[PDB]
Amino acid sequence: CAWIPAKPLVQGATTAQPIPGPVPVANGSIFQSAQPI
Amino acid sequence: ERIRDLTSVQGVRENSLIGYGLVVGLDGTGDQTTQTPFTTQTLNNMLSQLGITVPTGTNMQLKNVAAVMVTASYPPFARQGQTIDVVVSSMGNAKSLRGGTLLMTPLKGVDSQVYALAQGNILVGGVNQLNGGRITNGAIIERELPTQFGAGNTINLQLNDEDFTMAQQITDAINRARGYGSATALDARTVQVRVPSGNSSQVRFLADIQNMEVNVTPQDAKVVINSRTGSVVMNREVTLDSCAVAQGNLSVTGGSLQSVRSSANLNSVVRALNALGATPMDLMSILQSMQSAGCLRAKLEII
Amino acid sequence: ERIRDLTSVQGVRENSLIGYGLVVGLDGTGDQTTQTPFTTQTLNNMLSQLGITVPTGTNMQLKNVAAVMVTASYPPFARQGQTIDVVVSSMGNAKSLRGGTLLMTPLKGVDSQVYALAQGNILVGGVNQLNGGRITNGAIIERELPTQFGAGNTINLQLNDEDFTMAQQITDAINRARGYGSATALDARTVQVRVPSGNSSQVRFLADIQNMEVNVTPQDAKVVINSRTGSVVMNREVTLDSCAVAQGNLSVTGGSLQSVRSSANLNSVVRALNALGATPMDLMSILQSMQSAGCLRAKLEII
Amino acid sequence: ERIRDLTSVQGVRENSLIGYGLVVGLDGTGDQTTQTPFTTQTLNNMLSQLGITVPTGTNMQLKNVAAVMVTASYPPFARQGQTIDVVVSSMGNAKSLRGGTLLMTPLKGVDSQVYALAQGNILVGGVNQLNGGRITNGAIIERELPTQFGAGNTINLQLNDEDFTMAQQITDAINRARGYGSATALDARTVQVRVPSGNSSQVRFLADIQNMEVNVTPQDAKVVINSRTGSVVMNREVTLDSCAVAQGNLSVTGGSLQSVRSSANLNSVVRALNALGATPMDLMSILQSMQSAGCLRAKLEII
Amino acid sequence: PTGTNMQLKNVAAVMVTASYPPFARQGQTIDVVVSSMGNAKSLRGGTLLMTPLKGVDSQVYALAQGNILVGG
Amino acid sequence: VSVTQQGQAAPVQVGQLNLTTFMNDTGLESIGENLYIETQSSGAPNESTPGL
Repeated sequence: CAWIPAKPLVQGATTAQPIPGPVPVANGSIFQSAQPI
Repeated sequence: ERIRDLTSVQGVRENSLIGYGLVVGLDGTGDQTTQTPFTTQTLNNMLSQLGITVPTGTNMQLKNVAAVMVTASYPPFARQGQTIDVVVSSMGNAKSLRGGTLLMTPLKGVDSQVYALAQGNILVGGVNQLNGGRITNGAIIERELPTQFGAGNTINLQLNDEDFTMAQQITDAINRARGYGSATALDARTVQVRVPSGNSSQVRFLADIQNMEVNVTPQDAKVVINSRTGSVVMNREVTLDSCAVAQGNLSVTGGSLQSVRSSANLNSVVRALNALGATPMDLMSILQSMQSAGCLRAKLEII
Repeated sequence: ERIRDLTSVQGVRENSLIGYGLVVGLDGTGDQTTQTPFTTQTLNNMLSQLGITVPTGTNMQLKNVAAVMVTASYPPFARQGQTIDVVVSSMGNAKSLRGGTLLMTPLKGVDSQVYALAQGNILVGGVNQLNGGRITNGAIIERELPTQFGAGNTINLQLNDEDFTMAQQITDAINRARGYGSATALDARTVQVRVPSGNSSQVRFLADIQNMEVNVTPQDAKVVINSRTGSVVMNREVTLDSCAVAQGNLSVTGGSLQSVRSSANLNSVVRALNALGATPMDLMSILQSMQSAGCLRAKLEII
Repeated sequence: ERIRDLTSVQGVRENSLIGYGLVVGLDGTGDQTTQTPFTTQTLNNMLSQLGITVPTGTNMQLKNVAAVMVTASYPPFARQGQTIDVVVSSMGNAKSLRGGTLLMTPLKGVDSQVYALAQGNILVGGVNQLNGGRITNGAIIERELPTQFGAGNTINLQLNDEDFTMAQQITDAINRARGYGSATALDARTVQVRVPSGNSSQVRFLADIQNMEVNVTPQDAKVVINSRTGSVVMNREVTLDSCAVAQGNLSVTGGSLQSVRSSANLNSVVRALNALGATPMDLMSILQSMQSAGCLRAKLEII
Repeated sequence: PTGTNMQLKNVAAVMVTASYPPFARQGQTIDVVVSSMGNAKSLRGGTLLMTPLKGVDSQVYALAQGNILVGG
Repeated sequence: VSVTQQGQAAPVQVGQLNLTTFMNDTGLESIGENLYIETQSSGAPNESTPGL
């Protein structure tokens, strides 16, 4: 009964890896913005 | 020596650096440290870094230490070892920073990276501001920014003020001085200049371009009004149209309606407006009403 | 003797050293030690190091001891045994350091390593700051920094102020003095110089370069305004454009609108602005309004 | 007699010694010993060493004893039996050390080893500091430091101030006086000198080198500002550029904007700045603003 | 720490307004207006810290930092 | 000064309240709110454990 395989309520991965940031542009500014949405 | 005063070079820009620090050596005019817990917290952090561990439960009431924020400008083409000026501003309930000293302060950029280290003695005027000071050569540059200068054959001169006429004048001056297709105009603010490939050649080209003389064409008529400081400034292009003006406690030097003549140059405008006998605060309302009516042939900007 | 005043040599830079110490010998003007537990804690640490163990539960109320922070500058090419000046600043609720003595203080770098040891007598002016002092030759250098000077055939002169014209002038002067390809320009701030391999040869080259004379080309027009100290400074490149100015309680010496003539040099600008009869605090607002309008042909920087 | 005033010899350096002691013979101006338990603890230690055991539970309220810290300098090539001066500074709540006597005090080094023993009578000025004093020949040297002097054929002269020109001048003077390859320059601060192997020969070489005369080349322009003491010092290399200066309550001797002429030497700079009629505290702000603008062609250092 | 009483006197929360010019390019400088927001008494000798200037689309178009000039 | 803590079966010692004794008690200068400052006629405050 308790050994029957079941699908959990929250399926899939429960964590996400951070994506490394974009390469900064060689313009002489410290402020670098990611691709805006 | 006018092009260097009218434009800026693309990629040659300044950045802003910020940081937190402690200022010591005050004559009992520092933080109260009872309403500013971060002062004592960061002093304990510094002492722990230096090897002294003050027990967590202890009352520390200082008088010669103030928590301050340090601001600096990262110059173009900054190199490590170079020194820059910094501004030191108190953050909470401090009374003065007259003879203080700024301890080791890392100056972070927008990307939260250390670009300079600040440490020095504050100079405070002493009617004068007591909670703000400046340290000349107070910060040493520690990081360098990559740049694209010297790469490619195109560099953009960016005008401080947008003007198609001024852009065309700068383009024509560069073409008159350094060949046919040396400079082209992209918009009212940007002039594209062709330069030889390399670093030294582009420096030579920019050195010749920067000190060039360009005759400034007449700008747009503009009247700047500052109500917070109570000032009015009119440039040389302001003209007037004939119309009648009335305002409280102002009369002909007689009737309350005073004629204002049609004026072509700035001297005529000044004479016509001084004939009104108006205080500058009254002149602000008069000018706004005349702009609404249409006598003032200028752009009225309130700053 | 101008190149040494306009540039700095790459790798020849100064570092900052910080440390903690105790100042003794005060005339009852030291820490209260009830609001500054670290003073008594570090005094007990010093006594324990010297062989005296004060019991943990004991009330110590001192009057001749102050906890201080010591700041110093690590010079270029510093060698052990050399002496440097230090600044001593009180940290909490101390009243004066007039006749104090600084005990053995290790001066740490950014990497938290001891580079100098500080000990000496403080000199305090005595309107004068009482919680800050200076000790000449107060710290002896203990560690030396490795450097790359003498290696390679390239050394960079870094200009204090970025300028393509000044960089080109320095490059041309070096090329005019010491051969064709002796110096090249990399950007508005850096000039690369070719030197022979070795240590003595590079010292000779730098000795010849440093005292060279370079005629300074005209910089950018700039008006520096310090509102905290109430000062205005205008360089020789500032010009004016004709326009009308009005401000509170200022009038023609008559009407509130005063004409300002077109000015080419600095003497004309000074005469035109003095004709306004403006206090420097009023002159600050006037200058900002004129920069907004466009009469002021200069870069207005508030410091 | 200039080389000895411009450089220091490698290995010929001074160290710092510290120690703890008791000062007796005061006229009721010693420690209260109720807020300073270490005074009574160390007095009991001394009595126990001398053969007197005071019971642990006993109230000792002294008035003629003060706990003091003793500082001294270990000279180069110090030998046991030699005497040095010491500084004696009170540590807690003592009132005066006017006629006190310092008991046997071991002076420890950084390595916590005894290098001298201090005992003598304090001289206190008596506006004068009362809690600090000096004892001439107050400490006898007990330990000697090994050194490498006399070994090898190389000795380094270390300049007090870094300068490529001064290093080259010293090298050229030594080469002009004592053969072709007698001295070489390693960096802006160090000059390497070849000496014969041995002790007496190197002493002779250093004796000839030390009193040599070297013409000092002009240094970097520098303006030193001390806000804590209210002083300004300008060296002979400071020049000025023409520009306008305005500051509160300062006017033409007229308008608030005063012209400052281009100045080449120091006398011209002094005349131009005295024409402003500025108090030194006002002169500090004026100089900082002019450095920001660019008129001041000097390095502004706040100490 | 979250539970702590902070009573400051030298800090004021301000709103910064600016104009984005035609054909504006990165690296160019513009003037800003700084206005207090609540129960502050004066901003005579203050300094504006790093302030991102957003547009209508809530995107950063400029960064503001400098010394304020107040008539007085 | 001892304080009892819950669970702990032994009081914890916090501190000793020390009494100050003067050799001339009448010469103290009354500040007002039930406080006395030492005076040249009542100098040398002796801090002692109470009872000794």
